[PDB]
Formats: sequence, structure tokens, C-alpha cells
Amino acid sequence: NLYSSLPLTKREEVEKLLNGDTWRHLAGELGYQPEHIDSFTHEACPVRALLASWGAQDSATLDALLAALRRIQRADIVESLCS
Amino acid sequence: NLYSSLPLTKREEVEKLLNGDTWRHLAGELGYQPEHIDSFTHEACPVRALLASWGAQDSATLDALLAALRRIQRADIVESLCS
Ligand SMILES: O=C(O)c1cc(S)ccc1[N+](=O)[O-]
Ligand SMILES: O=C(O)c1cc(S)ccc1[N+](=O)[O-]
Repeated sequence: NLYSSLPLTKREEVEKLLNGDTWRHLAGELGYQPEHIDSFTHEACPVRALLASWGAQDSATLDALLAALRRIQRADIVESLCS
Repeated sequence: NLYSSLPLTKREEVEKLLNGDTWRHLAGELGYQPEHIDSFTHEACPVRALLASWGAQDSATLDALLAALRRIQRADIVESLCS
């Protein structure tokens, strides 16, 4: 159940919810080192680019993402995405 | 013919086409000052948030955007969106 496969419309909502610093926290939890995170701030849309990059692995499931969101104490985002 | 009204899937192309610094140049041409532009780097997706902010005006037409792209020497982006 790959994250990539997710329709643009829900992905759009994912990205909206990872606002501010949250994509950085998520990236840390996903195994990205801080300088690797910093590299993504060069993109026009750091959060999308991070997820496009991460989303190219085979392990990059929606549920893997939700789990990483739980692990950074953002279950509110999970609740929000699921409701 | 408002930019906002544009379908998400074309807005995706726009944002992708404004890679790197381009949205900063675009914003400058659109009337935003450098520190005002700098404020959008706090968002997870600066380019989208800038366009969302710009797009709330009634004058924020796709064609106004195209003209700002010409004025910034990015006719290539215009060509791409049009073809
Ligand atoms: O629609 C789903 O497949 C979905 C389900 C849950 S529980 C959380 C986020 C989701 N999104 O947005 O993909
Ligand atoms: O589809 C259109 O209305 C469109 C037309 C031209 S000429 C350029 C960009 C566009 N996009 O992407 O909206």
C-alpha cells in the first residue's frame, strides 16, 4: 500500500498537516540525518520532495508513514488523516 | 480566470516548474518584498503557500502569473505550461 500510490488529493492533505517544522521531525524519524534534511530546504516544496524521495523505497507504505507520525508524538495528525 | 480555481493537478505542474529559487523571483515580480518572501520559507511548501497567499486576490489570474513569468525571463516555463 505504497504512499506514492496515494492520490494527489490526500497527499495534498498530508503535506498540509506536516506544516512548519513537522516534515523535519518526520524525516529524522524516517532515518534522514539533519544535513540531509537541510538539503531539502533548497526545494520549492521541501515536504513534497522529501516524501517523493522517501516514497521511492519499497518500504514507503502509508502505514509506515502513520507509524513514524505516531513515533514523533503526532497521533493528532494520524487521527486527523484517518477520521 | 483565477489561479486558485485551477485544478490541483495543473497547480502541481506549476509548482514543480518553479523549482529552486524560481518562486522567489516570481514573488519579487508579483510585489512581495524580500523579507516578506523570506517569511514563506517557514512553510513546509513555500511555493504553494506563496501562491495560496497571492491567489486570494481577485487579480490573481493564471494570465497574470504567466506575464510575471515572462517578466522574470521564464518564458520557458510559460511554453511548458502551454504545450
Ligand atoms: O485514505 C486512506 O487510505 C487513509 C487512511 C488513514 S487511516 C489515514 C490516512 C489516509 N490517507 O490519507 O491516505
Ligand atoms: O490549462 C490551462 O488553462 C493553461 C493554459 C496555458 S497557455 C498555460 C498554463 C495552463 N495551466 O496549467 O493552467
